[PDB]
Amino acid sequence: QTLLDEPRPGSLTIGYEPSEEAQPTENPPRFSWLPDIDDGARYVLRISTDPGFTDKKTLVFEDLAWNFFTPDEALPDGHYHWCYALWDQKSATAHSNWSTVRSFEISEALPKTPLPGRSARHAAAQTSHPRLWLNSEQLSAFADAVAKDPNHCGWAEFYEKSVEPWLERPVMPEPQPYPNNTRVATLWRQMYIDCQEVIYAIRHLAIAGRVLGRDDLLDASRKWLLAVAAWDTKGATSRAYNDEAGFRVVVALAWGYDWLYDHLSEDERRTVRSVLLERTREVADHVIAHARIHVFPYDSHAVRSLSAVLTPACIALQGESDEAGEWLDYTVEFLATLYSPWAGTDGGWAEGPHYWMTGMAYLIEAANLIRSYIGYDLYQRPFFQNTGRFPLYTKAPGTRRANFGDDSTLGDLPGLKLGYNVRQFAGVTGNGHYQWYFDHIKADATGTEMAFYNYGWWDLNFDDLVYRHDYPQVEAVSPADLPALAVFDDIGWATIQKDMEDPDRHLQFVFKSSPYGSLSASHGDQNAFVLYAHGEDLAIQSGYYVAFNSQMHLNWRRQTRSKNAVLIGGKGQYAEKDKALARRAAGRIVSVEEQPGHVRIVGDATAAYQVANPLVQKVLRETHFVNDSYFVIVDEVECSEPQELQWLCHTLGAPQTGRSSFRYNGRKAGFYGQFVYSSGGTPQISAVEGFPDIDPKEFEGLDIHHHVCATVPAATRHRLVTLLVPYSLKEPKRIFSFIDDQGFSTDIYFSDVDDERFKLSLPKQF
Ligand SMILES: O=C(O)C1=C[C@H](O)[C@H](O)[C@H](O[C@H]2[C@H](O)[C@H](O)[C@H](O[C@H]3[C@H](O)[C@H](O)[C@H](O)O[C@H]3C(=O)O)O[C@H]2C(=O)O)O1
Repeated sequence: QTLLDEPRPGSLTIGYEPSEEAQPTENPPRFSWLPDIDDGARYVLRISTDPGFTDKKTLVFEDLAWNFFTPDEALPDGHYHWCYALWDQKSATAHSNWSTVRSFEISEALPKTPLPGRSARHAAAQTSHPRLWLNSEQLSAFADAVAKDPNHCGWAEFYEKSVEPWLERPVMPEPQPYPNNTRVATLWRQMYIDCQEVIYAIRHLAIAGRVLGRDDLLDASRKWLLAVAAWDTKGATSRAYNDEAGFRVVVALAWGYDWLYDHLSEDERRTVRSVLLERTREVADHVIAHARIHVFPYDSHAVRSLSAVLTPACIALQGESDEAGEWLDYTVEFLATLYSPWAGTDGGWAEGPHYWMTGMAYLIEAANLIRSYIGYDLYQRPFFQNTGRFPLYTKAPGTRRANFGDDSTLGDLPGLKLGYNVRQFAGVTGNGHYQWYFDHIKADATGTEMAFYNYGWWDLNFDDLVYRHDYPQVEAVSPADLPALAVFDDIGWATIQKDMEDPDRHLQFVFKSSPYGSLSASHGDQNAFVLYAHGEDLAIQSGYYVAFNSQMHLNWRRQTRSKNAVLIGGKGQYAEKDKALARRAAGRIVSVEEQPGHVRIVGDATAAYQVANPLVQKVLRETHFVNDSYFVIVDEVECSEPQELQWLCHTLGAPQTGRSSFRYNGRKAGFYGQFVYSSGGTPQISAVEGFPDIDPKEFEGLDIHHHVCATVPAATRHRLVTLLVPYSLKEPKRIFSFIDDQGFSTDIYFSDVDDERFKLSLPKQF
């Protein structure tokens, strides 16, 4: 009987769940632990209300292939205890000391979301092709329906634009390797787009052929499928060379193989399955064995490739490989148990909404396919119940620069897929605000389908068909009753929405101080804010996407100097490629407090600044939303030494600067900021043009943004207070302030022209 290794968790590993430190949000709980030393090992899990773990009251789960698990039945309410051990398969017995006992509590309030076991899952799975989206009877049923009404679920609209143009198009030549094997943005993007079109051709032609009973469309689909199965698996389009191209090729193969299964000949099936299996193997290895996301979960493309690649492929391949059976099980068990590391059940997505767009787009697909293949519904999990509200409060219709993180679209109106995603969650939740969002996004963004981040990723005519065939037709509800404030505690994101339905009065505000630091898609932007008020973008996310690994990306957008945030001694929060440091350079939402006409968020970004500057000791920002009109921002910095303080805000146009203020006027809206109190002395205020140090070529023929730079002279103690008053340009607003400093605390009294007052009571220590 061996000793069990119970390693101490790390910042970039999974944790031990559930515990007193992390109560379960689902019934039955999601169980994860860090693996034993013996990389080839199987586990046994004990659960009991009895702290002594007696037979009568212990549930036992044996032969657990993985170091994470979800039981197939919910638990009765009460106080629980659990522990795990090594399990010897042949001897059918535990063969190591049991783990530390951890405790958790079950209540009736917790969603009941069991995961059907492998036996169940395998037995409910169909064995005949097709399997993806529709099965054999569903196809026949649907085909009869199309014969009766050619516009069923919008079929002919799909046919007209997503099927027909493929008939007159030459089969996509196999993409070439990059000149010198040096990844170039242009060639990398084009290459994955090339492969995306191949998904479209194969998948749409095949579906059409079989829905319409048309041998000529299957032949067109086959011609594409075979040309592709013939591409070099170790060539350019490998996971290794360009995983974006790679992912896509697999998907196409999966669909062609699944829907042309009967149309292919003996060889053609074997030629295809052969090429499909090997390509899927590259991904499956990378995800399970290489990155090992059940240990190191913070891998963007790996996590994503679960739904985007593994799900369609493993379903295609079932019964034709025991590896695929294993891979599917991992994929389903992961999505049910550990998905997603970028989120908690609050619905927020740490990578930002834009990554939420892609991450969900694919999950939806996998969620759907899974539902359709084996009946299991991931949508019942709290996170998916709630996640629809994330783009609602962060990518609200009309907003261009009012959120955070890497954004391919930065500057455009919110992307179509955000709408389309939300509608899916509408369909699942019955929430009409979601259906409102879809409508308005879809409308504001028509004619946009052909942009690289849309065409290169999804076909909306297809996503539309899938939805309309599978889901109810939810009604829109005016977002007027939507609560102003939504806090996303699991990621450290606070948002405010006002009058979302009114383009003159619509306000979007988000403040972010995140325990994810500048890891993956996040930037060095803890204690940062963005402000879209009165129907315009005022305090913006600055710069352009340009390309991943551009200078604009790495030395501007990733950096604090591009945020609405402070600099300390001219230094910002760590935003380089080392992810341990990145995750260490974090902040958090200390507290949120709400009462009529006064919201207050407090963020601690102390760690974030410390990583690059050991002199920093305390970094607090308070943000006040006063009487649904204006903002008071409090910055409190303590160092071990005099350190200069720098306050930044970013705008599209040039800002005008006062002795202790600044003013920006956009096209229909403007705002001003006044530094009313600064314990470190009066700040010198500069307006900076452009993007210093950023290669002028990367934004050539684009509009240069501006930013203000309020600089307080060196001090070991900073207490800065900034009044922010946004306004409709038609109706400019002014707040008056008064300082009652003398005393234990420094008091500041604000009021408007109708003498409605606000009291800021600020202690002198923090
Ligand atoms: O560049 C695009 O055309 C693009 C379109 C999509 O809208 C999406 O925003 C896409 O984002 C991906 C990006 O191109 C890179 O692949 C990047 O990959 C990184 C990865 O996600 C992770 O952060 C880690 O640091 O590795 C990176 C890498 O060098 O590959 O992000 C992609 C993503 O996962 O969204 O950009």
